[PDB]
Amino acid sequence: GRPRTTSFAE
Amino acid sequence: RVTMNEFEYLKLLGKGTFGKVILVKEKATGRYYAMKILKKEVIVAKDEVAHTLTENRVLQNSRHPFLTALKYSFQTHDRLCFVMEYANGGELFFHLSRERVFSEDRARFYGAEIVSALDYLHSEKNVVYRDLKLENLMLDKDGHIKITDFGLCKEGIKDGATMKTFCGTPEYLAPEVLEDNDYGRAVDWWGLGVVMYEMMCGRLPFYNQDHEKLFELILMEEIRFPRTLGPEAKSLLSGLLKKDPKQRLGGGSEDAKEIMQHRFFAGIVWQHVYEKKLSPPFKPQVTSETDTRYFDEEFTAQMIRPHFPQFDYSAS
Ligand SMILES: Cc1c[nH]c2ncnc(N3CC[C@@H](N)C3)c12
Ligand SMILES: [Mn+2]
Repeated sequence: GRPRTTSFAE
Repeated sequence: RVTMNEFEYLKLLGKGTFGKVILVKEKATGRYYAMKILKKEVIVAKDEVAHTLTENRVLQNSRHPFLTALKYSFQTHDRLCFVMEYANGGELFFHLSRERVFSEDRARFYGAEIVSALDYLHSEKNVVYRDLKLENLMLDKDGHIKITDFGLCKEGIKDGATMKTFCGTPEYLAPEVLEDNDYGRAVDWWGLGVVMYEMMCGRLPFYNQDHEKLFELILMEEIRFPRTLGPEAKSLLSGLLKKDPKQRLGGGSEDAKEIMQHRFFAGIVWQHVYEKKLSPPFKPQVTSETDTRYFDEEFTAQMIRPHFPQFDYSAS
């Protein structure tokens, strides 16, 4: 019950 | 000796914006695999070149039972493909979404294997993984952890050596990364805390949809502890999620060894953990080599530029 998250890098 | 033509494409399994992951068959052997397919120009364009090499070298130089093994990498005019072990039990994210929380024993078991794998990456490959989260944690047919997606690793990190890149997943970033400080492999113990927290608590330790409200919770607030949490688990979560990395469990020179000896893990035999002699507490119920029941229907119900020098690879 938490939305799917997203990997990133600055 | 491998191309796009050596495989059958069966189901969609995942889809990020950089690529897709599809369940494949190898014509020549009969075996099923998971193939990550990146469009070369999307990778150049959205700047993912460095990341893609990091995944490729980290997959090739790793041999550990809780890490996704690579069988081939090969390229086309337009694609980069990794052909890897297929994790048939799907993401942890999937299971924890249905069950809400895991028991302490089940979370203990996964945490054991995770710690075993990260110890190895730290001590043997000199790599910090950086992006531990429920989505990057899958099970195989027997119910054993597999870690997938390796593009955010730092290579060549040895002992307490420090590093700078702002990266990972917003919900999982460690204070010292938010603080804009140099950081070390203890970030992976933070990430292990957040995952153990979600398994046993049923939510993230710090939540807000807005990143800057979430980053403020991370740097500013003590964690909350449901009253269902036993004292050993309370203590582990308290130590993995100390905000100062020097004070964090696994943050010293002993690294994973400080975690393995915590009373939360009493009477787990670490050697048996590695050798896979512990009984998985959930055995995936798959009817066949191609049963995608633990993958979200959103994907499975979907219908089917430079040269990278020495990208190509092959295990036997
Ligand atoms: C990336 C990957 C390697 N092996 C896999 N086996 C099953 N599924 C995978 N993916 C499903 C969606 C992502 N979580 C990655 C993979
Ligand atoms: Mn988010």
